[PDB]
Amino acid sequence: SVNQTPRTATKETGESLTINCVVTGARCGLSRTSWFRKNPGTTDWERMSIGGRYVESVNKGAKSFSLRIKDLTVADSATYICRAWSDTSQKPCHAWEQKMWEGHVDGAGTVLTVNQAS
Amino acid sequence: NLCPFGEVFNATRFASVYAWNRKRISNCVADYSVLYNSASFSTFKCYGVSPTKLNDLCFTNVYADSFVIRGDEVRQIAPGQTGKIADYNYKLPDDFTGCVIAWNSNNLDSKVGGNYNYLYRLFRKSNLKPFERDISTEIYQAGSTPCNGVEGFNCYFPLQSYGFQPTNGVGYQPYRVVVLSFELLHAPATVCGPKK
Ligand SMILES: *[C@@H]1O[C@H](CO[C@@H]2O[C@@H](C)[C@@H](O)[C@@H](O)[C@@H]2O)[C@@H](O[C@@H]2O[C@H](CO)[C@@H](O)[C@H](O)[C@H]2NC(C)=O)[C@H](O)[C@H]1NC(C)=O
Repeated sequence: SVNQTPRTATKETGESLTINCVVTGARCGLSRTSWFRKNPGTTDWERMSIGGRYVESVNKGAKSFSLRIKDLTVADSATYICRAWSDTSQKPCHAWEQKMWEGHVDGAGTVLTVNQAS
Repeated sequence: NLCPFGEVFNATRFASVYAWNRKRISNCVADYSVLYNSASFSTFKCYGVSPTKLNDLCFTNVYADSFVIRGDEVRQIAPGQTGKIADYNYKLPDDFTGCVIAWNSNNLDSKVGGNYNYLYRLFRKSNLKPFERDISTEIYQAGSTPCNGVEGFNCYFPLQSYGFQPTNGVGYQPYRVVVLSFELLHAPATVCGPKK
């Protein structure tokens, strides 16, 4: 499972949002992360490309990771989801008797509202 | 000869969790990479097996159990969990070998004014054994007085409707769930990945 915080947020234009995702029960290490945004009413999630206003940080040892969205706009109002992978490619794995998982799972989402400027 | 995972994941109707459906999958080739790499599944958790290696493994049989629960409860479909769902509706064994696959189905399973066709069991005299299925509707005797089939004080009808509506919060929205059990017996294999 992934504990994603904050579940909701309201920001002014120009502020930033930090989303934290903590991965629990992963048999192995964190082998991949992705971020998706969903606009209300649409069918598909949109994969987010890191490197501009989207900046990611990964704490491999804590099996946690975060995203910061800079320079918020009303166009950024949306729901945001983190997705975490864990599989045997990441070397330190727990035994199977521990009832831990390999695979991928999503956080429960951050509903971001950005208010207009002025 | 490809395993009919379509009939399972794309079934038009899904079962209530208390009355969960099981489909035996046998004598076929299973390409799990399409499922594992799909963006549609918000949970894809495997126990006792690495999903990146599934296309290289064979199993005696595979079982595909499917049902609907609410988002908050998908975490109960795991070895070693407790709660209403794990205790009284669908239980995985501690030594489970397989994968739990879930996706949000608000667009299909919620209705304006409420969809009441999906139910869950709220009470039971004992916890389910792994993979046990209980579809009885006996009045639950919560106290010392017998119920005689009448609801009342300490005497409860055992099933409740979810009531899914589209405006529900995510934790209350319906999720479809498929549990793949990878059975290994001392016998020839009938379900293999494409790499055999
Ligand atoms: C479950 O169905 C999806 C999509 O179903 C499509 O729409 C239906 C109305 C029906 O006409 C199907 O035959 C359609 O494919 C499957 O995803 C598709 O997979 C094919 C395989 O190459 C691909 O070309 C399509 O683009 C996919 N469409 C989408 C929307 O993803 C999916 O494979 C099915 N699941 C299983 C387990 O079989």
